[PDB]
Amino acid sequence: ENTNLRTKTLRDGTTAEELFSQDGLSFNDFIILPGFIDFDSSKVNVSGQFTKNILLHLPLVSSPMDTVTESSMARAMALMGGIGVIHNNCTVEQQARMVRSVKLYRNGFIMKPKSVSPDVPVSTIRNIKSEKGISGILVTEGGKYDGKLLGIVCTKDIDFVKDASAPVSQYMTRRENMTVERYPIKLEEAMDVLNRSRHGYLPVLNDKDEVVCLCSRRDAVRARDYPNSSLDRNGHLLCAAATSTREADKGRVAALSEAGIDVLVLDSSQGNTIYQVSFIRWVKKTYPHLEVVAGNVVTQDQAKNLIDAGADSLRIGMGSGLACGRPQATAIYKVARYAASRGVPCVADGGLRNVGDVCKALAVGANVAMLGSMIAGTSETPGEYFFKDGMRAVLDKGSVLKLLAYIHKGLQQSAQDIGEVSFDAIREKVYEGQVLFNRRSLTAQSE
Amino acid sequence: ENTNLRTKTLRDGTTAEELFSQDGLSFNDFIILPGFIDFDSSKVNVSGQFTKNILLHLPLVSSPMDTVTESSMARAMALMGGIGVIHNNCTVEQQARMVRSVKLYRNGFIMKPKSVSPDVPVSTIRNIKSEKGISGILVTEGGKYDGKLLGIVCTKDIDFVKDASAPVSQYMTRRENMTVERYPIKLEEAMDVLNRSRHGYLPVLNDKDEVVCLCSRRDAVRARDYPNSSLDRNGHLLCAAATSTREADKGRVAALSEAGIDVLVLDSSQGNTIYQVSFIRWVKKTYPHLEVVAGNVVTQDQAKNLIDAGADSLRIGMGLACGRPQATAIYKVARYAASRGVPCVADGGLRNVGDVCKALAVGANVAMLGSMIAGTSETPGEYFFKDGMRLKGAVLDKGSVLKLLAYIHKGLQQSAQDIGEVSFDAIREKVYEGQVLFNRRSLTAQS
Amino acid sequence: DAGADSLRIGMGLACGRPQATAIYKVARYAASRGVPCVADGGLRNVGDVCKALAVGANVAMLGSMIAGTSETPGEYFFKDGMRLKG
Amino acid sequence: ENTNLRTKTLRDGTTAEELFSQDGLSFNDFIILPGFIDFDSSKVNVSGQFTKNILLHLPLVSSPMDTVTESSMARAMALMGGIGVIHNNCTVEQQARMVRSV
Amino acid sequence: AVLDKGSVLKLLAYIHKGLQQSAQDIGEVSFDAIREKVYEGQVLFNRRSLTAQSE
Ligand SMILES: Nc1ncnc2c1ncn2[C@@H]1O[C@H](COP(=O)(O)OP(=O)(O)OP(=O)(O)O)[C@@H](O)[C@H]1O
Ligand SMILES: Nc1ncnc2c1ncn2[C@@H]1O[C@H](COP(=O)(O)OP(=O)(O)OP(=O)(O)O)[C@@H](O)[C@H]1O
Ligand SMILES: Nc1nc2c(ncn2[C@@H]2O[C@H](COP(=O)(O)OP(=O)(O)O)[C@@H](O)[C@H]2O)c(=O)[nH]1
Ligand SMILES: Nc1nc2c(ncn2[C@@H]2O[C@H](COP(=O)(O)OP(=O)(O)O)[C@@H](O)[C@H]2O)c(=O)[nH]1
Repeated sequence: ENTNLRTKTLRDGTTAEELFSQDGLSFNDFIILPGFIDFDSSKVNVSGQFTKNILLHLPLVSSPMDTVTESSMARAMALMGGIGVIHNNCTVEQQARMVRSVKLYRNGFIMKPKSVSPDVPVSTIRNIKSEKGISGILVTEGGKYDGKLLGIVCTKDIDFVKDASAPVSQYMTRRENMTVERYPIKLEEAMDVLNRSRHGYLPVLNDKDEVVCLCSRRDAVRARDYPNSSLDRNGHLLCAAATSTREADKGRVAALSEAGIDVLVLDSSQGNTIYQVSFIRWVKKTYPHLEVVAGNVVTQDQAKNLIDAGADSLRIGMGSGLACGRPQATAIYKVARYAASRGVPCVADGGLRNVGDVCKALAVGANVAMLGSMIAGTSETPGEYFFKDGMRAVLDKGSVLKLLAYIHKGLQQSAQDIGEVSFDAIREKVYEGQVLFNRRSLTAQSE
Repeated sequence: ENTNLRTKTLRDGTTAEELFSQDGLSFNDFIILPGFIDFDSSKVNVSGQFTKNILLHLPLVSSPMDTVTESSMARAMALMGGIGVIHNNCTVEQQARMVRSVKLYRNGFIMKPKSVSPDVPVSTIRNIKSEKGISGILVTEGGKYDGKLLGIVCTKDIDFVKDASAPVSQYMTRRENMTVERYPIKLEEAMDVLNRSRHGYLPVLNDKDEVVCLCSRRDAVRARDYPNSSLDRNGHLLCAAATSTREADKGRVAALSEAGIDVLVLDSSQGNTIYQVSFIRWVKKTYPHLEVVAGNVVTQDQAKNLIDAGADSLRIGMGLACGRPQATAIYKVARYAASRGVPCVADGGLRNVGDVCKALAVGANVAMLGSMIAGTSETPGEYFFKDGMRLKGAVLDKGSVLKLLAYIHKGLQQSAQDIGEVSFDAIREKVYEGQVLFNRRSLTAQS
Repeated sequence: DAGADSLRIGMGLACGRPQATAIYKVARYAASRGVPCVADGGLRNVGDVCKALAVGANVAMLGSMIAGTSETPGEYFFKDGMRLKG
Repeated sequence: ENTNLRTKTLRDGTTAEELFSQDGLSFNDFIILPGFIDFDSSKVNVSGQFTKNILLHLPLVSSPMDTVTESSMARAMALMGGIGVIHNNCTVEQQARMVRSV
Repeated sequence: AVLDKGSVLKLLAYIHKGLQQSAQDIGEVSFDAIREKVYEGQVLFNRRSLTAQSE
């Protein structure tokens, strides 16, 4: 099961360079020829580079459209090993709030735990639960998360109360009878003593009995259930956001960075503009820690200009999902190849209708694929559910989590047939002529 | 009181008796005319009699088909105020097991609580919660539901355990440190102490510290979340099972009675048989506490024999060269049955809300949903992605039946409001009295 | 009886009535009490309008026959070789 | 926003000469690849030469068909920056009258 | 017979804005410029397979 049985010498097939050396191709114009299998598909590494410094376990990105990606969608994507791009069809404050909802969902130490005054009614606690999905409210002097811990409120503390106008001080669990930990605590010790606690929450108090931070058992369980979540150096879910390149958007970017985005995705049908070029340089000079994915491109000429400005990644697509544009398969292969030579990953955006098209798009050179329409009916989308004849406009596809798992197994099985245990491996063998294709006549496509 | 405004003296309309005096009709042949409104649609009682002694808050019954009603579906129906009929395309024991799932899911005093011996591994508890969905396992001498109480195992006692082979006694919470109660106590007081303790479970022990029964906080919340659940005299969800009427099926009926069915439903294409007459008589003689829904009938002649044999209820519907248009059959059979104090179940042909409304209006007390429920997640089957679609097998995915049932409830109320009566019981009576009036539609008057 | 000077006839769920019958019945009753009626809905061509007036309606209400005209609210656009309002 | 950012050196694309060097093409057989933008579309000069000595602000001409171009159509076209061709499915005097009307 | 398209004036304005937006994407501020750059190889095209046209 070694190199001798895997390396093609006969090379009966067509290389990508030959395949894309003529008229522009759709994904249905070609097919990938099988290779040599010595491994179960469960072992296939599907990972791709979203940007220079960000590797995604699942090479899947949710589109920045107001019908697809908001907080809930972005959370789901990061949980499964990919990432979401919060859309920019909202006010600056609204988009920043969505980013915080994603960033602050998972964390190890909760730095600004949600706190209330002892006088607030149970109704506001229940509202916090239904809207923000946060239990374990800390009751503190003044309501400021800054300390003076008086008690905590959990679901079993309010579920039986009939007068929602009652102060939480009546029903909360009071500090006198609470298990807490003092300031110099390491996270691993803190989580261990919490699990021993058999409680959901462990406040960390300073010597004045003030709240420095909070530990949540829900975060422990989330790690166990989603071991491949896309996380940053601080244990938060990764979150991208989209903006245009106009001058007014600079304020929007600043608020987005202050809210914790890890990647900035530029919004333009064609991104090869003096405006996008300036914007990238300004983002790089002002927010170096931020990574920029540059506007939509279809030609190496466009890709050169945006890469020169400092773009950490490129979004590929035009006329894919007007006499100006380019067929997606060709556009991906050409741009992704040029960008690879400059060490820049690429995102396939548009034309990805099924699992097979996503496989081809990665094999031909895209590091990660952007899902717009494949995700349209899932329950993490911003829309609302209604019954015309069946649902709960588009069709209800269920939970995006189950769909992402289905795509993941799809990619793994396609990689197994192609004969490589890695999509990094597939992309390299495609450039080398060891992964071969076959253009299909139109008749061959009908059958 | 607005009797002058609501009672029709002009009577511009067709009475149900005139409408059904000609060729057989389906629900699209006629429309219900508007009445008089002086109430919000929220205040409409849609309840109907499933059988002589069973009133359903929601007049909906899930069909006894292997693709519709098993334990989960029957739970969902009962919780929403309807009921479900476990299908009989299974073995006796499998059907009995499903009945038990429904009956013992919601209940006040848990009588044979799932207990364990101290030597059992953490693995089995995870299995208990996974396969059966129960998280209050009691640790007892000999692992017998009636043995000395030694501890409880709940979710947070197992969150963190890496060697699942470990004994459950290592991580349980010892009886030494549990808040419990002594045998002679009342359910009202037991739930009050349970709510005050902030725990999920409260065991009731005898004077030898042997377990007598168990109180679950989940049943308390299920009561709040589903205040209209179809309950029996002991706080369990109502459940119904189907059977055939041949001699072999007497063993099945004995099994279902022991498993706790509240309604026996006879399954037949045509129920006007010597075999069903004898079966009904036998069920009523040997199992007096069982109500019976008699086989599918389409005519009063058939209804007379099954009612005369002792049926508590009738299933209306048939459709070969033998059958009858569904709207006529419901009206005729229900009208005859009503004069003898027997409710009727509209079975089949109920594709939208309007049909359900019309079926209730024309005499049916309760409607049987087969296809409207076919895609919901509480039906048996597995989900798959065929072509950009989530399907169960096939049919399209309709989401949760709970949300659908609420939709139908709101629909029934709204159409009741137009008709001008605060009750479907009123609508049935006013139809028979000629105060609710219809219009036959010409064919060209379709839309 | 409450004081209406005129009535809108038309409805159409499981509740409503065929439009031609409703206009005739309601208009005939209303006429005996000296009240005119407005045929509302289901008037797609001239013949329907004619029939509705003939059967008792004094006046017809045009919804869809007027939908595209330039005096309606909305802006014009060119979708596919067509001028549309939305 | 100068020549360095606009001139293609990589030349990733197909020239018109290559594109039309084979079987005959309809307009749907090809697509124009994008370039480099440093200006609002409001500034785009769409003008074309109708003839050697006639430059049209709008490069649009109405067909000389009896169902398309008479006086009114020809007037509208010239107003918007283009031109109309009065059709010849009429008597000489009738067509001349239409021209005078324009 | 055909459908009423309204005033040719509004249609000519729509085409005018269409051409201006297509020229912007192509990257030239003039159609005289586009035609010359096409002859020079600085405006490039891409033939589309039949499948690529269906999508
Ligand atoms: N650090 C603590 N010390 C003492 N008691 C605590 C502590 N944290 C939580 N409690 C309380 O212990 C009891 C058990 O926890 P809890 O109600 O959270 O279970 P739960 O159903 O999972 O609710 P939640 O959604 O908040 O986790 C509650 O009354 C809670 O207020
Ligand atoms: N009667 C009791 N006395 C003492 N401890 C108890 C009692 N009942 C449960 N506990 C323990 O309280 C702790 C918290 O209970 P827990 O929240 O895990 O119950 P639960 O019903 O499974 O709620 P949930 O699943 O929503 O978190 C656990 O260690 C549990 O073993
Ligand atoms: N007490 C508590 N706080 C949490 C928990 N999880 C997250 N938080 C924090 O609680 C805050 C809730 O959001 P918030 O600041 O009120 O949103 P805003 O009002 O729109 O600015 C955030 O700072 C979260 O980080 C939890 O489980 N318990
Ligand atoms: N510990 C515990 N037992 C429950 C609960 N709800 C129901 N039960 C009981 O647990 C049992 C269900 O499992 P069981 O019938 O023993 O499975 P079987 O061995 O296949 O018959 C029944 O005795 C129920 O009454 C709960 O919440 N906690």
